[PDB]
Amino acid sequence: IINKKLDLSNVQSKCGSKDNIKHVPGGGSVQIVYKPVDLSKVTSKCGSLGNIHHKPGGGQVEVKSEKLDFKDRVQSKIGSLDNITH
Amino acid sequence: IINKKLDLSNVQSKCGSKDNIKHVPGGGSVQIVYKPVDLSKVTSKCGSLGNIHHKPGGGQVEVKSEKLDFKDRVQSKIGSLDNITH
Amino acid sequence: IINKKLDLSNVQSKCGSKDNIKHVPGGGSVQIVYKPVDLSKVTSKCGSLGNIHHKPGGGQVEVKSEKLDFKDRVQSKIGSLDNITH
Repeated sequence: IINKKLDLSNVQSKCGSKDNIKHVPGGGSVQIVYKPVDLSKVTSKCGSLGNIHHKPGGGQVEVKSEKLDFKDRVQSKIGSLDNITH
Repeated sequence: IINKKLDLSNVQSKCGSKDNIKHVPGGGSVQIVYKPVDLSKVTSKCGSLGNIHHKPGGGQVEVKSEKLDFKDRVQSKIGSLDNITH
Repeated sequence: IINKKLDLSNVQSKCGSKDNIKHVPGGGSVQIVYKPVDLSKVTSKCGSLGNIHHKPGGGQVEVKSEKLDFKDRVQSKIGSLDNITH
């Protein structure tokens, strides 16, 4: 037996997975979970008088509330969330 | 037996999966989960007086509320969410 | 048996996973979890009078509240969240 390898790889495995995300407001509330999973391989080669511009966009999340009024009671009653049992 | 490999690969496996995402507001509420799974391989080669511009767009999420009024009670009563049992 | 390898790899495994994220406000509240999982390999080679600009965008999260009024009681009553039992 001869076993020979060159492992020049890039791996993401089970990344960013099985997140349990809950937002349970009375009111007037923001939850942002920003969770991209990105694998980038970039091999720019630039000779002579060339130019390479490598400027791929990122994620933008904008939430704007200009006016927001609650004129009576904001009320949450929670007995539980998300039960598990075995 | 001779086993020979060159592994020059890029892999994402089980990434960004099985997320449990819940939004249960009374009112006037934003949940953003920004979760792209992106694999990019880019091999720009630029000789002489060439130009390469590599500017693919990113994700944009915009939420705008200009005016929002609740003139009476905003009320959530939750006994549970999302039960599991074995 | 001959076993020979070159391991020149990049690995992320089980990273950023199984987060349990809860936001349970009465009102007027922001939760941001900024949790990208990023693997970047960059091999820029620049000869002669070339230029390489490598400027990929990052994540931007902006939350703006310009005006926000609660004119009566903001009230949360929680018996529990997220029970587990064995």
